[PDB]
Amino acid sequence: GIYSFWIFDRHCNCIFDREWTLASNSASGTINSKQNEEDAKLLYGMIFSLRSITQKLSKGSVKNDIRSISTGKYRVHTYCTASGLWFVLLSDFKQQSYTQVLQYIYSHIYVKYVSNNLLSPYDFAENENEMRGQGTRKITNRNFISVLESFLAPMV
Amino acid sequence: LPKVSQSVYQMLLNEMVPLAMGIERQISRLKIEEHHTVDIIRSHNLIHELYKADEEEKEKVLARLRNIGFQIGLKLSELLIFSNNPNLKFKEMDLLLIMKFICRDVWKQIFGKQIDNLKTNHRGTFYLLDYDYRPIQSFSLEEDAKNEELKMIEPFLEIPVGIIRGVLSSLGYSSEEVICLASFIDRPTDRPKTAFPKGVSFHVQVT
Amino acid sequence: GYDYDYLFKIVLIGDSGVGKSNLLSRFTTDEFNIESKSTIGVEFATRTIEVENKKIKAQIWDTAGQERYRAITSAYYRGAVGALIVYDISKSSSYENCNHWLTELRENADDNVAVGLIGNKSDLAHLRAVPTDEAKNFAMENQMLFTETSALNSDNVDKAFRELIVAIFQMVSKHQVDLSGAPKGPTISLTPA
Amino acid sequence: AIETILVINKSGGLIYQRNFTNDEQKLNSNEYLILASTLHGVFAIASQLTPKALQLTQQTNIENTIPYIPYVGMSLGSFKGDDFFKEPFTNWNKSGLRQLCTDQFTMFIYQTLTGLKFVAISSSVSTSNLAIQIADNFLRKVYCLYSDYVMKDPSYSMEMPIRSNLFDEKVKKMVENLQ
Amino acid sequence: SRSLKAMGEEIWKNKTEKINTELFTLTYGSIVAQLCQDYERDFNKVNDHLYSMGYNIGCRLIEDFLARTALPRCENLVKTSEVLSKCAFKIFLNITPNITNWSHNKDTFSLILDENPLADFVELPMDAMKSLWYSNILCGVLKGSLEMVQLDCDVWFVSDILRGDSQTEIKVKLNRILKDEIPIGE
Ligand SMILES: *C(=O)CCCCCCCCCCCCCCC
Repeated sequence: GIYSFWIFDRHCNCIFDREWTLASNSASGTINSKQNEEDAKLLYGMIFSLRSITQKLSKGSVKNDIRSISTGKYRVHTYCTASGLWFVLLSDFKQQSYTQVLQYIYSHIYVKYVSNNLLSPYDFAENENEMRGQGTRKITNRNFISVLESFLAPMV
Repeated sequence: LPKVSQSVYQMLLNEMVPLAMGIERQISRLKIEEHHTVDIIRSHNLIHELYKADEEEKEKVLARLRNIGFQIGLKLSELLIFSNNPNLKFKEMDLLLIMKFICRDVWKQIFGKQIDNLKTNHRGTFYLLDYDYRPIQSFSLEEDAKNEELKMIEPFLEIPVGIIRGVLSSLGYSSEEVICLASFIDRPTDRPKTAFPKGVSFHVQVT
Repeated sequence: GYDYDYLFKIVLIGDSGVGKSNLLSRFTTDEFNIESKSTIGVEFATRTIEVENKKIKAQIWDTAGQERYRAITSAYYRGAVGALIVYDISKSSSYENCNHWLTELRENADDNVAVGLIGNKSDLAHLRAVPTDEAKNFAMENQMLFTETSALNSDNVDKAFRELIVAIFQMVSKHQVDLSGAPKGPTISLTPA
Repeated sequence: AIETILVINKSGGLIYQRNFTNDEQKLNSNEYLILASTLHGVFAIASQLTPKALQLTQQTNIENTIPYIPYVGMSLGSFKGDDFFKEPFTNWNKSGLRQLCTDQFTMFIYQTLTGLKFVAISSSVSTSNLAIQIADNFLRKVYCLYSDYVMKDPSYSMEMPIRSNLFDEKVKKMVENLQ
Repeated sequence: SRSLKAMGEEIWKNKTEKINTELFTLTYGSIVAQLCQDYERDFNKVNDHLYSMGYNIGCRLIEDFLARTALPRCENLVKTSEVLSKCAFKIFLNITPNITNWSHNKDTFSLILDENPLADFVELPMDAMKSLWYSNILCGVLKGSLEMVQLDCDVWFVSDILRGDSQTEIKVKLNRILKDEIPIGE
C-alpha cells in the first residue's frame, strides 16, 4: 500500500513524519522520530530540485506542478498547494495515482485539525532562526495522528 | 433567503477568546499598514496567555466574553420571535416552555444540531446537556497533555452561556435573577466517540 | 549553441566556510538556477574558452558535504577531469584538510586528474595562519599548481583556471587533422551484358 | 509524442540535445547542461532513499523483465532484420530514478549498465506502467542506434559531445515513426 | 478544467454547509459593538484591532479556500483579481464584487461591494460618521490570505456606503511578490 508519509511547509521544514513497516496495520510507526531527520531533508531536496526543473522547462500559461516520481523499486506521490505545503507519500506501484487520497487528506484532516485548531500553531517557524530548514516543531495533535492512522490503516 | 458559509461563521465565532484576551491586554510581530506600524499578536499565543496570566485577568476576560455572548443572544432573540413566533408569554408561564424554545430554535439556528436532552428539577435549576459541542470539535494539544486540555478550553465555553443569558433577557427575567455556569462534567455515555472526548453541560438557575 | 568541441568536468572542492561560493563569483555566466547547493549538493557554473583554435566548455561542480552527503558526494567525482582544491589562509584546519581532500580525489576521481590549489581571502593579512612556502612545498610533492586569490587581487584565479584547462587539454586531446576536381559529364554504361 | 531526447555521458554533462518540437526553443544550450547535471544528481539522491522495508527484503526479481513491443521502432547498420530485438530484456537500474510524471509532460530515463543515460521527454501524459515499457523499448532502440553510429566513429573522443550526421538524422526518423 | 465562475457556482451550490446571513450580521455587529464599548469609543484605532482580527482569521481561511478550490498559485494580478472576484468571495459570503479602476501598469485595482453582508443593516452614529469603517475585517482577511500565497499587498478602504459615500471600495495595491525560500547550509 504505502511506506511513509511526509508533510513540508512554505518554510522548507519537515512538519510530519510517519514511517510504516510490514503490512500489519499496527506497524513500527515512529512518528516525528529524530532517526528520520536525515532522510527527509534530502527528500525535500529531490522534490524541490525536480519541481524547479519542471517549472523551468514548462510551457503554456499554467506553471505546471509535478504529480508523481517513480524510481526502480518505489514511487513518490506528491501534491503541492498554493500555500506552500507539500504532501509527499512513498509507496509501491499497485495503482495509478494517489491524487484523490492526498487531496482528501489535505481537505479533511490537515485543514480540519490543524488550520481550524486554534490551540495549535500554524506556520511553525516562529520568530525567525528556523524559517529556512533549520528547526523542528512538528505537529503532535492527538486528533491529527489518530484520524490519519485510521484513514491510512486500510491502505498499507 | 440569503445564506453564508458555515465555515467562515464558525471561524469568526471561535475568534472571540483571542479577541477577549487581546483587547484586555491592549487596554492594560510589528507590521505596517501603509505608513504607521501596528502590533499583531498571533491568535494561538493568546489562548496560552489566557491560561497562564492571572486569576483577576482571567475573570475580566471571561466577563467580557460573557458580555459578547449576552449581546449576541439579546439581538438574536427578537428576530427569532419575529420569524418562528413561539407560544411563549412575556414574563413566565413556566420555565420549561422557555427552555424548550431555546433548545428547539436557538441552537438549531446557531449550531447545526439540536441540543440533546435536558434535566428538570421542576422548582429550581435546569441542566442543558450537549454532546460533542460543534465549535470545539477540532481542538487538541497533545497525546499526553490531556488535563491541560480541559482547563485551557474553559474560556471558549462562555459564549453559549452568554447566549443563553441574553435569550433569557428580553423574555422576562433579567440578568440579576439568572445565574448560568458551563462545565465539562458530562460523559460520552453511549454515543459514538467523536474527536473531542468530553461533553458540555449548562447549569442555568433562575428565580 | 552546441559549438563547443569538448566538455570537461571540474570539481571545486574545499572545506565548509572557506569561501568557495565567493571564489567562483568571477569565472561564471551569472544566470540560470541559483542556489540549489543544499538541495542536491552542488551548484553549477560554466566557462567557454578557445585553446589551439578549438572551443572548450568547462563545467564546474562546487560540491560540499555538510551532514547528509556521504555516498553522493563520492559519486559526484565519477568522471571529473579536473579539480580546484580550495583553502583559506586564515585557519590551519582548512589547509590541513587538503591532504584528505586530495586523497578522496585521487582515490575516486578520474585517473591522472589535473588538480590545483587555491588560497582564498589572501587580502586579510591580519589573521594569516599558513605561509606560502609551506603551501608551495606541499604542492611540489603532489604534482599541483598553486596560487593565492583575493577580491582586491582578482584576475589571478581566472588565469589559473584557464591555465588548468590548458593543462587538461594537453592530456585528453587526441591528435586530429583538418579533413576538409571531381569528374563531371555524361557517363556511358560499361557493365557486361 | 516524444518531443525531446537528451543523453548524459557517464558522469553528468550533456552530449546530445536534439529536440523535435515544432517551435519552442525556450531553453538555451547552457541551461540544458544544468538540467542534465541536476538529473544525474537527483538520480544519485534517489538511489539512497529506499524505504527500510525493501532494503533487507526485495523478493521482486520477476518484474524487472521488460516485455517487448512488436514494432515500436519504425514502420539498419550492424544489426539486421525487421527490428533491433524480438526477445524480452531485463532492467538494469532497479534502484534509480525511472520516470517523472507531470500534467504537461512525462520524462523517462533509461540507464545503461556501463553508465550511459538516455532521457526522453514526451508531451503525452496508458496506465502509467505500460508507458514505462514503451519508453524502455524506444530508449534501447536509441541506445542501439547510438552504439552503431557514435561508437564506430574514429573522430569522436569518449564521453564528449556527439557531433555526428548519421546518428541524429536516424534518431529523428525513429522518433518520427513513433507518435 | 473550467472557468473560475463555473467553479464558483458549482462549489457554492452543493459543496458547502450554510448559515443564515442575519446571524452573521448579528455576530459581527456584537463584536464591533463590544470593541466600541470597551475601547472608550476612540474610533481612530479600533480599526487597527479589526484589521488584526482579519489578518488572523484569513491566515487560517486561506487553507480552507485552497483545500476546497485547489487552484494553482497566482502569479499576476489580472488572474488574482479574477480569482478573488468570482470564486473566493462566492464560496464564503456568496457575493461577486466588481473590478474597476485598473491603475497604470496593472499595479493596483479596487473591489466594489455591491452588497456587503457584514454591514447589511447598520446606522452609524454622528460620532462615527467619518471615523469608523466597520468593514475593516474584510480587507484584513484579504491581505491575511494573500500573504500566505506568497505575495505582499497593502489593502485599505477608500469609501463606504455606511459613511455616506456613493459606493464601498477596497484598493488592494501590491508592494512586492516575495520569492520562495530555499534551504541554506554552511
Ligand atoms: C491566488 O491563489 C489568490 C487567491 C485569492 C485570495 C484568497 C481570498 C480568500 C478570502 C476572501 C474573503 C472571505 C470573506 C471573509 C469575511 C469574514
